[PDB]
Amino acid sequence: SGHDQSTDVFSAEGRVFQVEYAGKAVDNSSTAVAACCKDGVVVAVEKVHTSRMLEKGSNNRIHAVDRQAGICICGLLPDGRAIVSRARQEAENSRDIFATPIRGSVLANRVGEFMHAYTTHFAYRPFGCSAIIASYADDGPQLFVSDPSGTVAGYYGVALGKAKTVAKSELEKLDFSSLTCDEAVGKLASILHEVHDKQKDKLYEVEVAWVCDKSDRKFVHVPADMVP
Amino acid sequence: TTILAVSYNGGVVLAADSRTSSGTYVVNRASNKLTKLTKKIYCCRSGSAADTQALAERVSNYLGSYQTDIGAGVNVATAANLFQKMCYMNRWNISAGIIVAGYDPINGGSVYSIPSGGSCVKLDYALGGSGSIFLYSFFDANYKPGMSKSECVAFCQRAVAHAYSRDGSSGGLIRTITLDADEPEDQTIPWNRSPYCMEKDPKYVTQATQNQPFSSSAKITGNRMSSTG
Repeated sequence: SGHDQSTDVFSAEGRVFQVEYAGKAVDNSSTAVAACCKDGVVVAVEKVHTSRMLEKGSNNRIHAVDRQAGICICGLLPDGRAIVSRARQEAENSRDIFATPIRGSVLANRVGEFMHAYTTHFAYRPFGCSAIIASYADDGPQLFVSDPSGTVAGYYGVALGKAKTVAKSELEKLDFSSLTCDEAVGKLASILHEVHDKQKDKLYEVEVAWVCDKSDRKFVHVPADMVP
Repeated sequence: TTILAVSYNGGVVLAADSRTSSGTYVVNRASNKLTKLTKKIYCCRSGSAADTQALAERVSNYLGSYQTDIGAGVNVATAANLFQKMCYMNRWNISAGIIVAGYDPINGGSVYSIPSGGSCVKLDYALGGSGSIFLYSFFDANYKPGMSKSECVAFCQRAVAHAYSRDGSSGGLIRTITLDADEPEDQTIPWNRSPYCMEKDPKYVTQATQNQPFSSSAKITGNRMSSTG
């Protein structure tokens, strides 16, 4: 019973149940999908709306961390926003202190270090979100995923959330050497429309963002015309 | 203030900027720091305009009396020595960097720096004023003695221009005067025809990349010069 109450405690098997349980919060969350191309990177996230009466752009899961970089949050949105707020703090320390856009690989490691910190101490809990860091700084288009554990990994393509498995099947059909950001916006949104449960989650939209040559290596929401 | 005097064969060229400044405002834009003592002995006046004008008028008056009573031309050495005595006597009361320079038929062209202490050094060329400090390296590098009268004037003007380009306290017109066996040739180069200024030097056209648009790259491009870009 006491093996899993806090994240400061390994189990006998050698694992940190509170971090696994935080992971479960992401796997029960709305599906997010992303693709790293030559042209840049694209993030599409399904937002499950609880109500018919929300404004367009309510509970935005995708947030600019810097000009060149954006975090899409799959999981508990509020927790996600604490990571966004930190990723921002790190992005602005890179420009304030080192006069450089933070590199994607760096920004990701910094996001993972932060998320991991919360897995080590009895007083805190793990974050309930996987951050998807999309960046196009001097290290090129980079797509990373920090999970609740703090584990960062680079991806060509990546699916998170309750349709993770099926959305990944569809991401494997894409050739990543070939595809452009303009195709990806189409295919990633198409994937999220396909994998979505129509009977369970009636009200939803697909928030897409990118950072590509097209967008001036600036991390922005894609216009509503490309999205379908 | 930038004053200099170089020797050529026959005689000397005095050269000077034209700016008196009350610190950071230009009180006079067209001062004449080349001050006649005799027909062919001028001084260049640096420091307190009051103090150098007062000395230059005192020494000019002594030299005129002297010249009348000996019934012959005054030697530059004489002018320098008088100016030294006065600049020394009052060294605590006045701020006065003088260059006495001129022609006399005995010694030809002569230059004397009388700096703030009341030293009197006989030299091939002398620098004076706030702007002098810019020229020492300019002369070391570019000055070649045994110049023509014309080359010395061109050089002296190029010098004064190089000083007043960097010295805030110097600027305006470049006044020269050649003193030799012939009738003195004053000339006044206006700033819009100066032989050098930083504003016109192609070296300093491209602006420092200080401003720099907010970018997704560490690549320095240029200054941001439009809000749209």
